[PDB]
Amino acid sequence: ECTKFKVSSCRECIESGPGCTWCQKLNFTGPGDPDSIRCDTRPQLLMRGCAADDIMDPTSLAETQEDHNGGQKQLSPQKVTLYLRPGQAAAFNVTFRRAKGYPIDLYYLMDLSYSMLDDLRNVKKLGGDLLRALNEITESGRIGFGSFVDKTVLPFVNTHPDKLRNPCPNKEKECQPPFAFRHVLKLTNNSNQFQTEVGKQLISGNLDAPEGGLDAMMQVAACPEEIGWRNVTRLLVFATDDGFHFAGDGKLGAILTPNDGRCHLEDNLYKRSNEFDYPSVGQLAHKLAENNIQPIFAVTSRMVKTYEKLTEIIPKSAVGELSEDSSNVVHLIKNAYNKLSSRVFLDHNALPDTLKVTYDSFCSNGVTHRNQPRGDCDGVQINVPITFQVKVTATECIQEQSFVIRALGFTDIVTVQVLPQCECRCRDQSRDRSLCHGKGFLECGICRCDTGYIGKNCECQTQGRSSQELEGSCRKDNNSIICSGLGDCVCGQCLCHTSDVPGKLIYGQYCECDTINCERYNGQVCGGPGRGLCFCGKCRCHPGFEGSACQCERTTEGCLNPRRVECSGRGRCRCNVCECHSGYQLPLCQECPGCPSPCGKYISCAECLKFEKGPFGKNCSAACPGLQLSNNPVKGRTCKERDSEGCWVAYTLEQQDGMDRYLIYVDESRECV
Amino acid sequence: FNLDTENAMTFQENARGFGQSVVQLQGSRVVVGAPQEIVAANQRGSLYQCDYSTGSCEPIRLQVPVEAVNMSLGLSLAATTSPPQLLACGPTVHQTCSENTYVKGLCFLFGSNLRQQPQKFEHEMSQEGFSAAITSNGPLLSTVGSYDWAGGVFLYTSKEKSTFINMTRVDSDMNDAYLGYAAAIILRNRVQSLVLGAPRYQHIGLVAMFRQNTGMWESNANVKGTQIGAYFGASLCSVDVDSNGSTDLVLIGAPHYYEQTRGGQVSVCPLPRGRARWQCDAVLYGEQGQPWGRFGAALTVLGDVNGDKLTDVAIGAPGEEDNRGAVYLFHGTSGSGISPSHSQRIAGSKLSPRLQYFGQSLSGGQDLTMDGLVDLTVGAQGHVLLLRSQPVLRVKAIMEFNPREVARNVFECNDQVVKGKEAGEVRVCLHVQKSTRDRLREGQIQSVVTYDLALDSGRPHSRAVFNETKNSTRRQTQVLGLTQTCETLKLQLPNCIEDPVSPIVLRLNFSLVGTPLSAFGNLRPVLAEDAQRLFTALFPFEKNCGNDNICQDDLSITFSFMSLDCLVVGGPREFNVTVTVRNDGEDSYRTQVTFFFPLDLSYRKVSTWRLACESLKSTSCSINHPIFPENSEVTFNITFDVDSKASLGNKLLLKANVTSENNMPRTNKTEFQLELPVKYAVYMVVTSHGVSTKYLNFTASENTSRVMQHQYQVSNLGQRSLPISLVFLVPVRLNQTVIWDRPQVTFSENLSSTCHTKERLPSHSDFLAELRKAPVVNCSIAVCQRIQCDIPFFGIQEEFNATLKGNLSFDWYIKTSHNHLLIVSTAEILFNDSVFTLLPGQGAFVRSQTETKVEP
Amino acid sequence: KNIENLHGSRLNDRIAGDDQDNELWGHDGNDTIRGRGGDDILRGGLGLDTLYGEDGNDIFLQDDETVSDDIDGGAGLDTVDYSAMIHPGRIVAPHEYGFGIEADLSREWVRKASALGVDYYDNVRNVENVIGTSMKDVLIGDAQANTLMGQGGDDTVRGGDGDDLLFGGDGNDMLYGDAGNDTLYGGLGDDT
Ligand SMILES: *[C@@H]1O[C@H](CO)[C@@H](O[C@@H]2O[C@H](CO)[C@@H](O)[C@H](O)[C@H]2NC(C)=O)[C@H](O)[C@H]1NC(C)=O
Ligand SMILES: *[C@@H]1O[C@H](CO)[C@@H](O)[C@H](O)[C@H]1NC(C)=O
Ligand SMILES: *[C@@H]1O[C@H](CO)[C@@H](O)[C@H](O)[C@H]1NC(C)=O
Ligand SMILES: *[C@@H]1O[C@H](CO)[C@@H](O)[C@H](O)[C@H]1NC(C)=O
Ligand SMILES: *[C@@H]1O[C@H](CO)[C@@H](O)[C@H](O)[C@H]1NC(C)=O
Ligand SMILES: *[C@@H]1O[C@H](CO)[C@@H](O)[C@H](O)[C@H]1NC(C)=O
Ligand SMILES: *[C@@H]1O[C@H](CO)[C@@H](O)[C@H](O)[C@H]1NC(C)=O
Ligand SMILES: *[C@@H]1O[C@H](CO)[C@@H](O)[C@H](O)[C@H]1NC(C)=O
Ligand SMILES: *[C@@H]1O[C@H](CO)[C@@H](O)[C@H](O)[C@H]1NC(C)=O
Ligand SMILES: *[C@@H]1O[C@H](CO)[C@@H](O)[C@H](O)[C@H]1NC(C)=O
Ligand SMILES: *[C@@H]1O[C@H](CO)[C@@H](O)[C@H](O)[C@H]1NC(C)=O
Ligand SMILES: *[C@@H]1O[C@H](CO)[C@@H](O)[C@H](O)[C@H]1NC(C)=O
Ligand SMILES: [Ca+2]
Ligand SMILES: [Ca+2]
Ligand SMILES: [Ca+2]
Ligand SMILES: [Ca+2]
Ligand SMILES: [Ca+2]
Ligand SMILES: [Ca+2]
Ligand SMILES: [Ca+2]
Ligand SMILES: [Ca+2]
Ligand SMILES: [Ca+2]
Ligand SMILES: [Ca+2]
Ligand SMILES: [Ca+2]
Ligand SMILES: [Ca+2]
Ligand SMILES: [Ca+2]
Ligand SMILES: [Ca+2]
Ligand SMILES: [Ca+2]
Ligand SMILES: [Ca+2]
Ligand SMILES: [Ca+2]
Ligand SMILES: [Ca+2]
Ligand SMILES: [Ca+2]
Repeated sequence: ECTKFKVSSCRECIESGPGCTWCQKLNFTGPGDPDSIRCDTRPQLLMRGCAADDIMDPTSLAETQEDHNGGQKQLSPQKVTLYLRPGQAAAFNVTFRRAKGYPIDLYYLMDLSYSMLDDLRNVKKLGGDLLRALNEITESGRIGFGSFVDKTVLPFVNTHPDKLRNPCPNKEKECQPPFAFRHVLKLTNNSNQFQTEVGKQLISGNLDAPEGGLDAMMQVAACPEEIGWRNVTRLLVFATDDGFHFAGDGKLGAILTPNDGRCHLEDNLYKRSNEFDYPSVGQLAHKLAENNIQPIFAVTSRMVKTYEKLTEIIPKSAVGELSEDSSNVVHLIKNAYNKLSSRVFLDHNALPDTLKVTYDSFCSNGVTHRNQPRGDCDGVQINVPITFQVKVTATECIQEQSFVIRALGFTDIVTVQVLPQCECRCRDQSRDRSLCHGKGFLECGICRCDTGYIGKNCECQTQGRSSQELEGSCRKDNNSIICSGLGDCVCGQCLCHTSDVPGKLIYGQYCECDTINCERYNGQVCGGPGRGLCFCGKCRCHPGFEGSACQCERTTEGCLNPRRVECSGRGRCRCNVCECHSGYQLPLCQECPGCPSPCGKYISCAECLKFEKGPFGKNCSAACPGLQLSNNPVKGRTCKERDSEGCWVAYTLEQQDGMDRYLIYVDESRECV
Repeated sequence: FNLDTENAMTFQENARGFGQSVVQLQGSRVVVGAPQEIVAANQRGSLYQCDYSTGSCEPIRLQVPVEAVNMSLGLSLAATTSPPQLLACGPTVHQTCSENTYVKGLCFLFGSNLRQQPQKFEHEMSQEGFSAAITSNGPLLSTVGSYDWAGGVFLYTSKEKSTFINMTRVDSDMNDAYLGYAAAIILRNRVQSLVLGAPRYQHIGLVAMFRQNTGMWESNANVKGTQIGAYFGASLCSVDVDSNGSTDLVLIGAPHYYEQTRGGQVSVCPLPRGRARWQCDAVLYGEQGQPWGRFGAALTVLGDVNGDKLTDVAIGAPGEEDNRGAVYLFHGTSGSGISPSHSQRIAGSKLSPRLQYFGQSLSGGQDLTMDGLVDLTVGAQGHVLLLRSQPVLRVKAIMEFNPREVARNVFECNDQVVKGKEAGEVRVCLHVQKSTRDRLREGQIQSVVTYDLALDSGRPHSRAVFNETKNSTRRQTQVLGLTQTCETLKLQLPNCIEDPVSPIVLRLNFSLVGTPLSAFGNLRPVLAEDAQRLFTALFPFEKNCGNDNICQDDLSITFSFMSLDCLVVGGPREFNVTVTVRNDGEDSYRTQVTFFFPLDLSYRKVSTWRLACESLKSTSCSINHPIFPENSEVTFNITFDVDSKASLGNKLLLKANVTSENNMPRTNKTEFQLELPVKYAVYMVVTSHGVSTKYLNFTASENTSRVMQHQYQVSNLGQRSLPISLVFLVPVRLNQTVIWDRPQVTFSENLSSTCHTKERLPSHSDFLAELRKAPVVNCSIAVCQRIQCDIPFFGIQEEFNATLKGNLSFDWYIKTSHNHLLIVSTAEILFNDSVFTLLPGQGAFVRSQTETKVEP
Repeated sequence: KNIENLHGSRLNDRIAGDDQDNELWGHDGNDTIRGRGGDDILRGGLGLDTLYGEDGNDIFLQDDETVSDDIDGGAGLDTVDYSAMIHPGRIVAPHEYGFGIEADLSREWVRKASALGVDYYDNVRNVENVIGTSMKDVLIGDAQANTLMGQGGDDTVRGGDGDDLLFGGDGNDMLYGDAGNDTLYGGLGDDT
């Protein structure tokens, strides 16, 4: 409701909370009532005679604009403007429609360590196949090539001149000196050029196990015109079989210059690679995100878990299982492209702390996410409109700003511009000045006095002393003192004092209320600022908390097991904690630990359940309260008891939820006399 | 907040790599390494010795062996404060062979004088000395390249004796971990132990702990990182917050942690207790909007800087503001922890535009200015800076009035008197004191202090005005030493006060500026960042409650724990105290009730005219301000919250007394205290267990015996540990025939226990009829041995089995109508009921019985 | 019952006495010791210790360490003894300035150890007498009556205000009586 403290204007009233409204109708406030009685909640004001057409109630609203001349739009709407009131969320829908046939530019990086010899043999006979696979998805496609080994300095590479001449372990055949990054083939749609350029490559070697492919990726992403990128889908296949160096490894080689993230290509070679450190993963992710390049990690079996962690840092990336001879690569690109395209993320650029933004997802598979920090759901299908709900909440009366909501991996953007709604559309151009004694104007139903004149109707002058007659309205009752001793009576209304003690905000009609006199949780009034606020004896909390001191969360309580039942039916949830009855233990009232063995009696049901014995005592119905049977063995109290006839019957008695409700499994083999 | 930034001396040198490594030495000089500077042909690396007295520095002469080509001397440094020692290492020695080239390392140890220095797949690419420390036994050199870059460390006990410390190779998971990239020494009970960091372990990181168990070093704990590529373990720091001689926590930096708005992360890790696991508790962060700032690249101990006897640390962020760099300062807190927010941030851009990578190297814990205050050395690219701590000051102020209260004739309405000629006086005294201890002489520290005086602050019109200014405000500035000064000034009232119920209030608040010290390089003292800056005193009016007497009130306080006998800790979380206050005398002004309770009670609410209450601890409640009238009485309940892990003994006391502004002598009515018993909630269960014998049968024609065991399981499921007693009732004879001979009790947990056996007689003589009703052979119709076993310590959340074993015979069997007899044995747990109690409805599980059926 | 002395554990302890004379030893760890009534001998041992003497004439024995201690003797004439800092064995605390201990009862601290760049202090309140070490020391009194003993070495002693009793001991010592009616003993060696 409307926790208002001190309010004296329509804007001041609305700024005190999202539920406060302002009844403007004249002849509403009695002579003995103050102007703060207007700032109440809507139903209360409508109850006391105010109408629906004379309350102000500024309300946050959103209106969208779309480009009619723009065809084949993939993310709509384009521009949205908001009129935000603090404490009230504006919401609008953003629709994503997957388009068809977007060309592919695939760049290939391969390690040339000595273990990659067979892969090099297979890959250099593969350009036409990969181009054909690209064309089976879109009408136009181009392919490229690259290479990397490691930095040419110890301890990463042996710097002995003989070993720099031939770093391969075997001296028999051809092997090229180590290098950091070489750009081999420009992005082209010709297969013969791919065959000829790659066919000239020779294998290399180094000393360490990890390889410096992050330098190669940063150089690929930082030199757009040399690579040949066009404004289409950009892919980057990373084919390795080991780990990767990252920032900090260069100190072993006495290299402590951080990577600048700028192009350092001369004669298609990454010279100056021995004076810069490896990039950090954050730098690589930021560069790839800003250039819309989507990595595809084609790694061996033992490295899949290692490279899978990168996907939490780098969205729009995929990990594939690469064979030891690299024969399953093209199928890997197909699957990686399917996985990349099937998932959609919705995110916004950086915005200040005064604005909160939340996303809700609805899509084809039926999975719906609510109150998420970013939008995400899989199964995005072609020509299926998938909608996201964006909720924007302002915490203060903000100024004009703008932030962009974007679909990650695409150039299309949604621009959002925000306005405040901290203004009241009051009627003042035709108000009667006579009601203000001519010394003011009726704004929103209240009068504002000119210079010198004071009072609710401007009936007093500040230079004159307050009359003793008006002092009678400044006390609550015959025993209450004027303004409760914490204020001054001037022109018939109390004017409260201030206090040097922090948090001492004196308010109220008679200055009776105070801000620090409420229920205290852990020495803090209302559990501290993070749970609720004090309003002169009553504590009202922020959403998500309840109770006399806001110590109890409202929902999403811990009283529920994964099967979504409160305390397994063995207690009552009271302030996020189950109050178990009988001898059942916290937190979910599951186990009965000191509990007498129940297997003594439940043989009476077990005899008839799986041995076809009929009614003795009674039929096994309206008896056996809450006992059911399980076909498969159920983990629980293993038992063995004497049959009612003489044999040995052993059953395992699992416990389900409820009161005296179990699940039984009776064995069929019996030891008999 | 007390690190100097305007008078920082900068060392500049054109050698390459200058400022990469920095270390303080012997309280007067700082050593700086230049790893990449080319001294001569096939030589790389140089050392410099920079002095604060002169402000310049020259290289330290050192004869490099011819085999140490391109050794990169100065990449790592270490020092010892007492005795003075210096260790310098070059980890990049290019040993060139016929077919290969290897990267080994050398280290040089220096004594007090810098003139003579001793030289210190599998161990080939060792890079020994990459990070190094000095133990009391000798140098400690790490090898990041040992065993396929798994790591390790070499600990030298002599010039030619060393031991290798590393992990255990159960698998290849530790390959390429770079263990020994960072190193530290922990102290406890004057014995040293090692901490080693591996920032590349599984690409996530790892930090290790090593202890010498029976003369051999072994790893006893380790922690791990979370985010890939963050370098968890790339920098280590041991902190002793209380400075008692035992290390409390270890700071671990992850300079390459990635968030959308922050870069860098430092983790606080308290040391494990015994064999407990090592865990992280808090994480420190840099400022917002500084990605790739490399927060946590270098961090060192600064010692106590603010003078609160708690150790403080500094952390470096070389990558901030586009590689300009920054240095953060964190204060230590009680509880072996680090405060989560920084106290100062020094930015390189605010010092000089030429600074780059400011904060890449740090060193602190000594004084180099000879004024007794610790100093911090920060290394940058081509520069080394010296930041100096400053004296910390506090101010205490006191106000007195004379007379203490306004006289009646001053403010009474009168027509034959001169208006505005009232009088008064207020005395104001200020005292400036110093907190930090240092070597500067007395009388050098002077400060300029200005302050405000506000009469009736918070009131539109003040009742009293100063005589000299004729308004409610006054400004004055003056210079203070470390000595109290006093000043007095008259108070005047222009008109009568028609609301004498409110005292006149005086407010004071100040600002302090410290004058520089010319003898110690223009150092300026500063005010404490938490110093109180506002003070208030009250000036009450005289009372005339009746016939111009002194206002004589009579106050009485009583309270009672109504309908409550014992305070059960662990049961109900709150309890009431109904307290009543009476005023038999005339009007009471500013009535105040103060409570006193132990440390495990917290004030929750007050329910009942008006009652405002605020906080062995204490709380103060207000009784109907301003006035509590004549023949008045108030009754109210004060709620308390009792901690579930409270320790109040068996007897808790509450104390309360009443007070008022009239300030009259204390009386027995004014004071009251009452005492309440305490009990502790305990929950523990005893149950029969399945392996206990369920069935036995016999043939009367045969005389074979059998073994019987009744196994009980005892658990302390409660949150308390208490001494307990177990009693087993065992049927032994029936109509003078032995049933269960010489029964014995044995415990599975081999916990301490003592047992004593006693016999009790049956209550029913006619055993035949009793068997005829029910076929139970128990203590009602048989002789029972009562085995009582006493356990002095029954631990929390721990359990054991208690088997009761003995052999049987079947010569006591009665041929009743039923074809069976039951042998029942009961085990029930006792405790001192005067201290411990069971919760309602939970007492049914402290007893159990076990039955064994016998048929022919 | 009927026990006068107590020796603590190697861990943190809280030791309290009675109205009789007690000798309380804390050993290793951080200990809080209260002597209460009578004349007591308090030795905290290693670690950061807080020591109280309350009423009576108490004695505090300090050890060879750099860890600071807080000492409050309360009412009565109280003394602190620093003789165990220098011993024939090996000394852990540094004295690189060669000044033993430095005492200033007016400023309520004792510089128990001192490296070139690090100074270690003790907080001392309501203690009227100090006993030095075998090395040279600096002893400074306060406005009350103090008994200052230098023992061996070339010491300097300043009594401050009041009627003091200053002892020099063996070695060449500098004794200053300052204001009041003082009693000066030089001892062996050439003194002024
Ligand atoms: C830790 O150091 C020990 C030696 O102190 C290493 O043990 C050697 O390991 C190699 C590799 O398998 C074996 O060939 C040697 O026979 C081992 N020697 C001994 C004496 O055990 C051990 O590998 C190191 N652990 C790690 C993780 O590097
Ligand atoms: C390949 O690219 C060239 C360059 O423009 C173009 O002329 C040709 O049509 C392209 N071929 C295919 C099949 O797209
Ligand atoms: C592609 O987009 C970039 C965006 O900066 C633009 O400059 C360029 O003109 C576009 N077209 C081509 C062919 O690069
Ligand atoms: C040592 O460094 C110099 C620097 O130019 C270089 O020329 C020389 O080859 C290096 N020595 C070895 C053995 O690599
Ligand atoms: C005292 O506080 C006021 C504001 O509350 C401030 O304007 C004034 O400067 C302060 N006094 C001094 C001496 O700074
Ligand atoms: C009070 O008088 C002094 C001195 O005349 C003056 O500096 C100050 O501004 C005055 N204050 C007000 C509020 O007028
Ligand atoms: C006892 O305290 C509770 C607070 O939990 C309060 O609600 C109740 O009114 C009190 N009862 C009495 C008799 O004071
Ligand atoms: C109330 O009791 C406390 C107990 O510590 C005492 O300090 C205080 O002076 C007492 N006040 C009155 C008015 O009796
Ligand atoms: C005793 O019990 C065993 C167990 O089955 C059985 O084989 C035996 O026949 C029984 N003896 C008598 C005398 O009933
Ligand atoms: C108990 O009886 C069993 C079987 O009759 C026998 O094996 C065992 O030795 C006996 N033990 C004792 C202590 O009599
Ligand atoms: C013993 O057995 C009898 C017969 O069933 C039963 O009534 C009684 O409760 C049992 N316990 C005791 C202590 O007598
Ligand atoms: C008691 O015996 C059972 C036998 O099944 C065993 O599982 C359990 O661990 C024992 N209790 C304890 C505390 O070891
Ligand atoms: Ca391969
Ligand atoms: Ca410690
Ligand atoms: Ca501190
Ligand atoms: Ca200094
Ligand atoms: Ca005795
Ligand atoms: Ca101890
Ligand atoms: Ca004593
Ligand atoms: Ca001690
Ligand atoms: Ca001590
Ligand atoms: Ca004593
Ligand atoms: Ca004493
Ligand atoms: Ca004393
Ligand atoms: Ca001496
Ligand atoms: Ca003296
Ligand atoms: Ca002497
Ligand atoms: Ca004297
Ligand atoms: Ca004298
Ligand atoms: Ca002498
Ligand atoms: Ca002499």
